[PDB]
Amino acid sequence: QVAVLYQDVNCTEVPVATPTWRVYSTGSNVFQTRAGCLIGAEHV
Amino acid sequence: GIYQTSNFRVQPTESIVRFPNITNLCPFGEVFNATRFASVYAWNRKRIS
Amino acid sequence: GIYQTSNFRVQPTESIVRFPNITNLCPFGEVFNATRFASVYAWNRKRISNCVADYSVLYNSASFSTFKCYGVSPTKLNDLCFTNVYADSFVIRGDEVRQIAPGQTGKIADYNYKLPDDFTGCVIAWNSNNLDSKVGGNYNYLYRLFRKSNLKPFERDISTEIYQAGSTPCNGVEGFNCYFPLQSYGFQPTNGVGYQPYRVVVLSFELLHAPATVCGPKKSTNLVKNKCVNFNFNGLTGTGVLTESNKKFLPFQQFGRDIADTTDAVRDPQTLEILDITPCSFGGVSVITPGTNTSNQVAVLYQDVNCNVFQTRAGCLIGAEHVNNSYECDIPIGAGICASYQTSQSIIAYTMSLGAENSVAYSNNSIAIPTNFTISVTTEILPVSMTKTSVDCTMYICGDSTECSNLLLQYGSFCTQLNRALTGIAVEQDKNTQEVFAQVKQIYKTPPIKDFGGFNFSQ
Amino acid sequence: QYGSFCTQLNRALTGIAVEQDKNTQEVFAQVKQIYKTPPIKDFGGFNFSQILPDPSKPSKRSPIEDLLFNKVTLICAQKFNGLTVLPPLLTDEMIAQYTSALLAGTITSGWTFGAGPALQIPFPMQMAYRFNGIGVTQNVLYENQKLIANQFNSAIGKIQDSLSSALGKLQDVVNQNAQALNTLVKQLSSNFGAISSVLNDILSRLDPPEAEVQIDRLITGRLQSLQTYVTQQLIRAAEIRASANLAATKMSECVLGQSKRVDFCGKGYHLMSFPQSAPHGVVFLHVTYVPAQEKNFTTAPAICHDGKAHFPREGVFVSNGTHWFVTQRNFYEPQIITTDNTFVSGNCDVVIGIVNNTVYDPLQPELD
Amino acid sequence: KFNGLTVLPPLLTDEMIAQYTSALLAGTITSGWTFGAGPALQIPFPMQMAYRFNGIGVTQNVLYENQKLIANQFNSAIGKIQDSLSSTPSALGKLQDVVNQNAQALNTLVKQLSSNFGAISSVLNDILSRLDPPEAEVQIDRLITGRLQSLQTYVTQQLIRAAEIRASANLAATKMSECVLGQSKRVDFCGKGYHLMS
Amino acid sequence: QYGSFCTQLNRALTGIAVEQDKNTQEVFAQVKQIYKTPPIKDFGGFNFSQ
Amino acid sequence: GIYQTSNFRVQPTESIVRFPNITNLCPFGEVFNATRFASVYAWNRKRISNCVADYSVLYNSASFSTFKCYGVSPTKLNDLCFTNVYADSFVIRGDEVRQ
Ligand SMILES: *[C@@H]1O[C@H](CO)[C@@H](O[C@@H]2O[C@H](CO)[C@@H](O)[C@H](O)[C@H]2NC(C)=O)[C@H](O)[C@H]1NC(C)=O
Ligand SMILES: *[C@@H]1O[C@H](CO)[C@@H](O)[C@H](O)[C@H]1NC(C)=O
Ligand SMILES: *[C@@H]1O[C@H](CO)[C@@H](O)[C@H](O)[C@H]1NC(C)=O
Ligand SMILES: *[C@@H]1O[C@H](CO)[C@@H](O)[C@H](O)[C@H]1NC(C)=O
Ligand SMILES: *[C@@H]1O[C@H](CO)[C@@H](O)[C@H](O)[C@H]1NC(C)=O
Ligand SMILES: *[C@@H]1O[C@H](CO)[C@@H](O)[C@H](O)[C@H]1NC(C)=O
Ligand SMILES: *[C@@H]1O[C@H](CO)[C@@H](O)[C@H](O)[C@H]1NC(C)=O
Ligand SMILES: *[C@@H]1O[C@H](CO)[C@@H](O)[C@H](O)[C@H]1NC(C)=O
Ligand SMILES: *[C@@H]1O[C@H](CO)[C@@H](O)[C@H](O)[C@H]1NC(C)=O
Ligand SMILES: *[C@@H]1O[C@H](CO)[C@@H](O)[C@H](O)[C@H]1NC(C)=O
Ligand SMILES: *[C@@H]1O[C@H](CO)[C@@H](O)[C@H](O)[C@H]1NC(C)=O
Repeated sequence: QVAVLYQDVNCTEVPVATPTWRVYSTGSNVFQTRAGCLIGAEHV
Repeated sequence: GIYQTSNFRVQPTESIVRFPNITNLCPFGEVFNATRFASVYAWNRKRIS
Repeated sequence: GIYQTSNFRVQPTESIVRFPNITNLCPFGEVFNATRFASVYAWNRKRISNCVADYSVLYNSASFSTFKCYGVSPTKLNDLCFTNVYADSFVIRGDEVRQIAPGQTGKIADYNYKLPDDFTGCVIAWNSNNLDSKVGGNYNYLYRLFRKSNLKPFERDISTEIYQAGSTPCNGVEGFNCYFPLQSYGFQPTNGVGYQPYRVVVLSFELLHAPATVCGPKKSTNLVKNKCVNFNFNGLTGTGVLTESNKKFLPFQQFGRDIADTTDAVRDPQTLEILDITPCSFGGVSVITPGTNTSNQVAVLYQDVNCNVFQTRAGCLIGAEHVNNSYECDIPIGAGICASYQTSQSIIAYTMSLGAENSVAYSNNSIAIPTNFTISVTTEILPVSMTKTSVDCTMYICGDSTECSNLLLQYGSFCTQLNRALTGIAVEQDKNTQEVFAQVKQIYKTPPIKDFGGFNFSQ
Repeated sequence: QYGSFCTQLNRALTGIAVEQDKNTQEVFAQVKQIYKTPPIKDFGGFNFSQILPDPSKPSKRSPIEDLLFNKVTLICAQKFNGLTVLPPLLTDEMIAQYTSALLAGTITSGWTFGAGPALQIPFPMQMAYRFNGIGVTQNVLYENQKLIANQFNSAIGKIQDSLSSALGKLQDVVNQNAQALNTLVKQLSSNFGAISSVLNDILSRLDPPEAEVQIDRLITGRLQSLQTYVTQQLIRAAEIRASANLAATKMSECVLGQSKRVDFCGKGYHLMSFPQSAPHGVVFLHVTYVPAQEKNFTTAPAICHDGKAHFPREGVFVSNGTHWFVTQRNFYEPQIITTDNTFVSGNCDVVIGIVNNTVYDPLQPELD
Repeated sequence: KFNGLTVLPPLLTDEMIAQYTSALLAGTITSGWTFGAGPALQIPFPMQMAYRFNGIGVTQNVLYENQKLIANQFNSAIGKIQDSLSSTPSALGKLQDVVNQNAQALNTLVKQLSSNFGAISSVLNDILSRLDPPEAEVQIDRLITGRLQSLQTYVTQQLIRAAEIRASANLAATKMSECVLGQSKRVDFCGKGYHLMS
Repeated sequence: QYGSFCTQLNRALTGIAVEQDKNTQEVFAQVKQIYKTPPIKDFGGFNFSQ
Repeated sequence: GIYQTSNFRVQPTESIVRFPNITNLCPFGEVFNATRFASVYAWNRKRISNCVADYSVLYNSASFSTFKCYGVSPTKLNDLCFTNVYADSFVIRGDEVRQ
C-alpha cells in the first residue's frame, strides 16, 4: 500500500488528472495538507 | 520513505475559430497578373487594395 | 541605500588606415577563368599571396557556387585579407556540383577533393558549354572510377594498378575482372544536356589571422592613436587606446599576444611600429539616495574614474561632499566611507566611525565595583519557517500540448531531480517549527490568580 | 538576445567580492577602541618587542608580521580584458592597526577590555590570573616568574626561526585562486569548433544573417567557461568563509580571554594568544602551558583515621615514600595533610583504598 | 574498470590505519592524555579514571568506592555496542552514503557516453564510416560538447562533494584530538552527558 | 583546438585525490611514536578486549 | 609530491572478423545455370528472399561482363544488396548488347 501525494491540488481537481489509477482518482479518503493533497492516508 | 515519480498534466477540451466579416479575391491575379510594366528606372511601388 | 545600474561606456570615432599599395598581383581571375581546365583526375596547384585580392568576382558573372565558409558582413570580403590562396583547378562532369561541397558524399568522393572542412575559398563551378566540349568527343579529361575509396582530402591520386576487385591479383592485365584504372570522359556538345562540360577551380585560404598578406586595396589616410579608438588597420581594427610599446621585439617577431590575443601584433607594415592595444577605463555606477520619501536627491557613485566631487578608492562620488568630521555609518558606500542625509540640506558622504573612545586609569592598586544594577529586556527576532510553495514541473515548463509529452522526455526524467527536492523543503519547514516551540512535552497553564510577588506578566 | 544570462553572473562575483570585506572586519574588528602600549616597556621580564609594532619601520608592522609579508608572494597585469581585481576595503595599514590594538589590550588591559570597561593590571599579576585558570595556584608563578619570563622570551623569539626556515595555508589560496582565474583568460584562445578564436577576425566574410551561427558557437563556448569559473569561485568563497568564521571565533575567545577547550588554541593548556596580521589571513601565536619532568608516587582515594575519612579539597594524595602529602593537580607542591585543606565524609568503612594516616590538630600547641 | 576511469587506493592501507588506531588505543589506556601532551607516562588506568572523574566535578572517591560498579558498566556498555552495529544495517549509514554517492555519480558519467547529444549516432567509428570528413567533423563537434559538459558536471560535483567531506575530516581530526587525547568540557561534543573518555 | 578544457578537469580532479591523503594523515597521525599494550592486561576490572 | 601526468592504456592486440551466418542458404544459384531458357518476348522472374544472396560472380568464373552500375565498394556488393530479386528471362538478337 502507498499514499500518493500531490503538491498543487485540492480535493476536486485531482480525479480529472490502467484502471488502477482510477482508484486514486476519486479516493475514499482524501487529506488536504500543506505540502499538497496526499491520497491514500487517513488523518487522525 | 517518500519518493517522487512524475507530474500529472491536464489537457485542453475544446477549440474554435473567429474571423471578421471581410472577404476579397486575388488568387495570383489582381495582385499577380501580367500588368504591362515600365522600364527599370520607373519602378515605382504601386499600391494595391 | 546604494544600488547599481548600467555602467559607463565610451565609443571610438575614427578608423583611418595607412598602408594600402597591396602590390598588383591579379592571379585570382587567372585561376577563375583561363584555357580549358584540366580533368578532375589531376588538379593544378596555385597559390595567391601579396596580391591586391580584388574581390570583384562570384557576385559577378553568374552560376558559380556558394561559400558556407566565411565569417560576418560578406560583401567583397576585404577587411580581413586571409593568409593563403590555395588555388586548385580541374574539370568535372558538371552535373555533380554538390559532390565537391560540405556534405552529400556519393561516388565522386572516392579519390577526388574530399573538402575536409573550412576550405576557405569556396568553389566557383560555373557553366561553360561552348568551351571544353568538341563534336569529336573531346575525351581529354580522364578520371579514375574507384581505388580503395577514402583517398584523403589533400591527397592527389595520380597512379596506376587499378583495384581489380577480386580474389586474385591484378597481374597487370585488363580482362575478366580486370577493369581499366581510368574512366573516359567522352562527352560532346550534342549529348549530355545535364552533363555538359563545366569549369570549376576551387580555392583554399586556411584563414589564420586578420593582419596578413594577400590583402585588398585600403585607404592610407593616416595613423591615429592615443584616443581609445578602433581604427581599421589592415585586417585588424584594434580595441581600446594605444600606448607606447616598450617591449623588445625582433624582425621575425612582428605579432604580439601574451594570453588574450591582445592587439600587440600591429607591427605597422607601413612603418614598422609595434603598438600596444589596451581598452580605456570601463567605469562604474551606483546611486546613493536617501529614499523617495525624504527628498528626490541622489549622489552617483562610480567604480573606477580618475576625477563637488570626492575622490574615493571605490570611485567618484558626485553630489555628496566629504566633511572632515566623521559620523556613524548610515548608507554603506564601501571602503570605510558612508553617505547620509544630514544638515539648507544636501547629501553628505563621510568617513565611518567605530565608536566613542574611553579609557580607565589604574596603578598597582585599583579596581571598580558596581553599586547599583538595572534589569533590562531586549528582543531577538529569529526566522523559523518560510511559507513553502509547491510548484510542479510540467505545466510551468509545458502546459497541455500534444508534443508536450514527447519532446519533454527527450531530456529524460530531470523533473525527478526537480520536484523531488521541493517537497523536502516543505517538510523541513514544519520540522523547524516543531522542534522550536514543541520543546516541553506537557502543556501547562498559569494559576487563575496573578500574584508573583510584584512582577507583572500581563504583557 | 541570448538573454540576461550573466546579468546575475556579475551579481555572483560582486556578491563574493563584497563579502570578503565582511570577513576581514568580523575577524579583526573585535574592539571599538585602539589601545596603545605604554612608552615604558617593563612587563616584569617579558619581552613583547618581537610582536608589537616597531616605530622605527615606517610601515609600523611588528617583526613577525614583517617576516610573514615577505614570505608570501600576467600574474598582476592581465592587460585588462574584462577582468580586474578590486582592492580590499581596509588596507594592511588598517589591519595592522587593528591587530596592534588587540595586543595593546591583552598585554595591559588583560582580557577585561573586551567585556566592558577595559580595566588594566600589571602583566605578572595577570599571568597569575591565567595560571589560576589551568589548576596551577597563583604562587606557582611568582616563585618562578624570572624563569617563566626567560622561557617565554626565548620561545616567542624562536617563531621566526621556524618561519624563516611554512605559510602553506595562505600560499595555497593565492596560488589556487590565481590559477583558477588564469585558465579563464587562457581559454579564450580556444576555437570551440569555430573557424577562428578571434571575433574581429571573422567579421568580414559571411552574411551577418548567415554569420550568427558561426559567432553563436563562440557565444555558447566562452559563456560556459565564464560560468564555470563563477560557480567554482562561488563554492571556494564558502570554504574561505568557514575558515574566516573559524578565525573570528579564535580571535574572540583564545585571545580575548582564556579558553578551556583541550586543543583549540594550541597544544596543551591555554594561557593567552597574540594575533598577527598576514596577507589574506591571520597568524595566531598561542601561548600554551605544557608539563614535563613528572614523577611517580603512590595514591589513595582518601586518608582514614579514628573511624573518620578525610578527602582532599583540591588536590591528589601522594606518597613521598614514608609520609603522605596533599599536592595540587598539575604542579608538584607537597603540603602537610591538614584538615584545613581536606574535608570529611562517610565512615571510612565503605571506601576502598583508604590508608591510615594522621593529620595535624592546631589546638594541641595551645594547651601545652 | 571502464574506459578512461580508474581508482587509486587510500594513502594508508586498512592494515596500516589499524596501526595508528592500535597505538592511540594502547597509548590512551597506559598513559591517559600524557602522551598527547608530552612523553607518555605510566599512570595506571584504574586510578586514571579518578583523574577523569575529578575533571568533571565528581570527587575521586566515587571511583574507588564504586570501582567494581564502574568497571562492570564499562564492560557491559562496550559489549552492548557491538550488537547495536551488527543488529541493524543503518548504523554505518554515513560511511555507506559516501561510497554509494561516489559510485552512482561515477556510473552516470560512463552511462552518458551512450547519449547521442543530437548527432546521428553515439559511436565515433560508424559516423566516420557514414559521414564525410566535413559531416563527420561538423557532427563530431556536437558529440564532444555533450561529453565535456557531462564530464565537467562530474568534476564540479566532486569538488562540491569533496568540500563537504573535507568538513567531516577536519571535524574528525579535531574531535579525535580533543576527545581521544583529553577530556572535553564542551557540552555537546562527545555524546550526551559529561565526557569521560573516547 | 578545443582548448585547455581537457587539462583543467584532470588537474582539478587530481586535487581531490591528493586531498584524501591529506584528510587521513591529519586524523590518525596524532602520535609521533608507536605504543604497544602491556603483555599482562589487568586494568582493575575493565575489559578492553573488545 | 605526486602528479598525475598521463595514462598508459593497453591497446587492442587485433580485430577478429567473421559473420554469424544467420538467415542463409541462397538458392540464387539456380538462375543463370538452368535449362529451357525462355524467349525474348516471354517474360520471367524469380523472387529471392530470406537467404544470403551470395552475389559473387563477375570476379568469378569466366565471361559475364559487367553493367557499370555500382555505389559504395564497386564490384564488391555485400554492403549493398537491396531486398528484391528480378530474374528476367529473355534472349537478345546477340548483336545489340549495348542496345
Ligand atoms: C571481558 O569483559 C567481560 C565484562 O563482563 C568479562 O568477560 C566475561 O567473563 C565471564 C566470566 O567467565 C563470562 O561468563 C562472560 O561470558 C564474559 N563476557 C561477558 C560479556 O560477560 C570479563 O570481565 C573480561 N575478560 C574476559 C577474559 O572476558
Ligand atoms: C481547494 O479546492 C476546493 C474544491 O472545491 C475548494 O472548495 C477550496 O476552497 C480550495 N481551497 C482550499 C484551501 O481548500
Ligand atoms: C459583417 O458581419 C456580419 C456578421 O456579423 C455579416 O453578416 C455581414 O455580411 C458582414 N458584412 C459584409 C460581409 O459586408
Ligand atoms: C515617509 O516619511 C518618513 C521619511 O523618513 C518615513 O520614516 C515614514 O515611514 C514614511 N511614511 C509614509 C506615510 O510614507
Ligand atoms: C590620476 O590622474 C592624476 C592626474 O595627473 C595622475 O597624477 C594620477 O597618477 C592618476 N592616478 C593614478 C593611479 O595614476
Ligand atoms: C580638513 O582638514 C584639512 C587639513 O589641514 C584642511 O586643509 C581642510 O581645510 C579641512 N576641511 C575644511 C572643509 O576646511
Ligand atoms: C541605584 O542607583 C542609584 C544611581 O543610579 C544609586 O544612587 C542608588 O544607591 C542605587 N540603589 C541603591 C539601593 O543603592
Ligand atoms: C608599582 O609602582 C611602581 C611605581 O614606580 C612601578 O615602578 C612598579 O612597576 C609598579 N608595580 C607593578 C607590578 O606594576
Ligand atoms: C620523605 O620525606 C622525608 C622528610 O624528612 C625525607 O627524608 C625522605 O627522603 C622522603 N622520602 C624519600 C623516599 O626520600
Ligand atoms: C587502620 O586502623 C584501623 C583502626 O582499628 C585498623 O582496624 C586497620 O587494620 C588499620 N589499617 C591497617 C592497614 O592496618
Ligand atoms: C553452372 O555452371 C557453373 C560453371 O562452373 C557452376 O558455377 C555451376 O555448376 C552452375 N552454376 C551455379 C550458380 O551453380
